[PDB]
Amino acid sequence: PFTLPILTLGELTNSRFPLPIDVLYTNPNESAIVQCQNGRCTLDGELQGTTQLLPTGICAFRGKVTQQVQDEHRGTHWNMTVTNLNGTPFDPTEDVPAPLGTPDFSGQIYGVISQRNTNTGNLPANRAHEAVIATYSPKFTPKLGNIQFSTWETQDVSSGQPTKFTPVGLASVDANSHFDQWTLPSYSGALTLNMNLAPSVAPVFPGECLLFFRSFIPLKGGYGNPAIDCLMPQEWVQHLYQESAPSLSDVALVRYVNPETGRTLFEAKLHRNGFLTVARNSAGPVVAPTNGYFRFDSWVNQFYTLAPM
Amino acid sequence: KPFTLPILTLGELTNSRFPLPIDVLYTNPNESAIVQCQNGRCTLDGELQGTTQLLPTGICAFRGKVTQQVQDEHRGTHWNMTVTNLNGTPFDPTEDVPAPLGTPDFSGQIYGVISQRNTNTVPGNLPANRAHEAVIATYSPKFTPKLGNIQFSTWETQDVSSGQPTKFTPVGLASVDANSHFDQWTLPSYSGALTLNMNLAPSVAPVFPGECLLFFRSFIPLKGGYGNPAIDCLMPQEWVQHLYQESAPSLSDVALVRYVNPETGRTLFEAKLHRNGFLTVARNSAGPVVAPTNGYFRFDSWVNQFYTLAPM
Ligand SMILES: C[C@H](CCC(=O)NCCS(=O)(=O)O)[C@H]1CC[C@H]2[C@@H]3[C@H](O)C[C@@H]4C[C@H](O)CC[C@]4(C)[C@H]3CC[C@]12C
Ligand SMILES: C[C@H](CCC(=O)NCCS(=O)(=O)O)[C@H]1CC[C@H]2[C@@H]3[C@H](O)C[C@@H]4C[C@H](O)CC[C@]4(C)[C@H]3CC[C@]12C
Repeated sequence: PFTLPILTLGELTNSRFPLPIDVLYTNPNESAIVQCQNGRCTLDGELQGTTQLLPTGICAFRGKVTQQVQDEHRGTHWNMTVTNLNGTPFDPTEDVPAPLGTPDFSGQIYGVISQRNTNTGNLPANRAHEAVIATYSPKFTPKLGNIQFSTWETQDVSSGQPTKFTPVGLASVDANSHFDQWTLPSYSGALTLNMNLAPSVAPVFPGECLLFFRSFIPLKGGYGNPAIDCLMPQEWVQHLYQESAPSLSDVALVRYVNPETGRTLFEAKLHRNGFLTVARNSAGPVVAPTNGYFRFDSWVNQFYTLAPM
Repeated sequence: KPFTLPILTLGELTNSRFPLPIDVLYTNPNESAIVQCQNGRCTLDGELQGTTQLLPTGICAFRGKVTQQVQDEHRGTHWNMTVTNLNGTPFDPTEDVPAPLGTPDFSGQIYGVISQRNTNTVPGNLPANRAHEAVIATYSPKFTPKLGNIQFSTWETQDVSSGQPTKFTPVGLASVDANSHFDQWTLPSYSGALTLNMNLAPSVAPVFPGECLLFFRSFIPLKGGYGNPAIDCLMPQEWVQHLYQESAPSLSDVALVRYVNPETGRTLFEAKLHRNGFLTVARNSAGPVVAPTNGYFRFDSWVNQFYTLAPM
């Protein structure tokens, strides 16, 4: 039978960046097409886009620095090949948009590049430094098997050594930072066409809007309070993958219940492609008690009318 | 409610004691230290223990507020931080826990990023932000998370703000040299040097001749220096999360599990999954387990403590 995990909002993590879920969120007057590639899983357990199971793999990279690269842009820049997260070489011919875990939004992603040398008191040398990956840059070509990152450090990155990127937040969200959580990177480089994408999601029913699991993302500096909205938390991805339960219809009716009072706070539609919609006519957070969680009710047809929240 | 494990390969598992993928299974029979880690602790019927919590983002993380810069005879720039619970609520030191859930459970110089987003906004009515590399020495007398405050240090000498919401994102270790005090089995003194740790998850050990603990091992990054340090957890975070969800009653003290190659259909070895949440194997060898990448543990039966494991 179909189930959802029993996890409160404070027990869920974002599927699009390594962050706890802070709040549920709606934005009906959203202009952009929602087509994120991480946190994408059908209700019958099929992963899509760049989605993989590891919380540690979201917006992470594994590979090897090849060389420093000279550029007209400020900073120190480095090219690294990218493998799959499990160390195997990335096959650019696989039907995926990019290596699984690749960031799915435009921005200056801030984190830590770390290296542990292959050569060896028979111990290998190590180094780690703050770094930024500009996913909108023409040098961001993960589908081709390589990317560029930049550092404040000017010299202390080694060529030919195993390299890991741990994401932490964003470098900036100012006017020149290109942050847009709904603009996909061009995974094959500048002016290229993405392929093998998880489909876009939209509410079709009148008065319905997408319901998001929202996390606020740290900044290296500057002003802003940026957020990342995912369609389903990573634990739901992991759960749906394990269960692979037959979808008895295209829409699951779920209720967001308060365990203290037993009362249903609101109901939503959980769609077969892995997203939620609610009947709500306003934008902003959902101010719900901390212990609330979604409970599966039943399968319904597409023409079911949600009670307004 | 029957007991189950998730079907996940090692490349689909993450460490429960530091935010890292599982790299290899691992034994160290000649281990002399007492094994009593506090993260990644869960009974087979789903009771979280120690400082264990469910969020992979909460492991070795902190939330709170920098109170002030402080002095220290050691070089660097030093900051005092109050710590709350990870969800932002104030930590209640009377709660029957060793420390705020997610607190690191080992001695070392934990390397990460401290980030801040100010409470006050600036009329486009947006708050200011900063982030810097930081190190938390869990062995320091100033590491008192059970008392609701800790100390971290930065290379950065100035750009850390007092009284503002502060987050610590762990990345790895600063050093594992001789003066770095790295020992994954030595607990922090959660309340300081004159106080006993309380509400601990119990120590684990094989109670059977020829058996040793089996760990899920992750290699942990280093800011610099030499070494190949690793963190061994008793069960991956996904097992903690699964056991908690299922809450299946334990029908004996030992669940027999087999590690299975789903391609060759073969059992590579068997292990005891103990009620307190750890594995043992009959292995005289130390070091990694060479097992195919598609393998995973399968629950086979409830047995007792006298079951003799097939040697691996
Ligand atoms: C190379 C990157 C932009 C590339 C680019 O093509 N920009 C223009 C966009 S477009 O091609 O016109 O689409 C820039 C964007 C943000 C930059 C970083 C951030 O500004 C933060 C850092 C600032 C320091 O002065 C230098 C290092 C530091 C870490 C920078 C390195 C270079 C980065 C990573
Ligand atoms: C204050 C910390 C040790 C506290 C301490 O009690 N040490 C002695 C051991 S005990 O008191 O006997 O337990 C030390 C340990 C490691 C140090 C850090 C690391 O060495 C890395 C950094 C090195 C830079 O030169 C300064 C900043 C930098 C980030 C250091 C700041 C101070 C730290 C964090």
